[PDB]
Amino acid sequence: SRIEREQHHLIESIEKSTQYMAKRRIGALISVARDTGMDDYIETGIPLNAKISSQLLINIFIPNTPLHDGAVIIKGNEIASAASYLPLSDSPFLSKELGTRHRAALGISEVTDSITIVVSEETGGISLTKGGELFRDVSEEELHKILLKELVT
Ligand code: NA
Ligand code: NA
Repeated sequence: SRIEREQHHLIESIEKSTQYMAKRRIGALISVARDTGMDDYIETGIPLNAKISSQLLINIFIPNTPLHDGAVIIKGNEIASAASYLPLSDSPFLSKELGTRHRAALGISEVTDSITIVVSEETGGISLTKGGELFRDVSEEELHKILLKELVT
């Protein structure tokens, strides 16, 4: 069916783009909206309303480019916005070796049911946040299984 194919394409697009960016240590921050509206953070970014593709995600996060400075927010079947703000967690439990992208991913995860993916520009490690929890430096298998569980409904 249609939504099936879209959600699997979304997963593939996330997996391909973060693999590309992780090998090159390109920082990335991708938040996927679910039941909780994120329109109030979409409004802070540059509106794209674009089809989802691994290629567009990669191009967005290229450093020192107009769209890279913040978060991509995916809503339904579109890349809604780029360079968006996400709220920074105040948690002192988040390791000090992790940067602003991780703290923003943790922050949005505390106030929405979104699923947020981080690529670290320091390590290339991929992490995910959900419900105020951080899954740090996930494997490709782990990333795949989590995206399947959380994004295919
Ligand atoms: Na800690
Ligand atoms: Na954890």
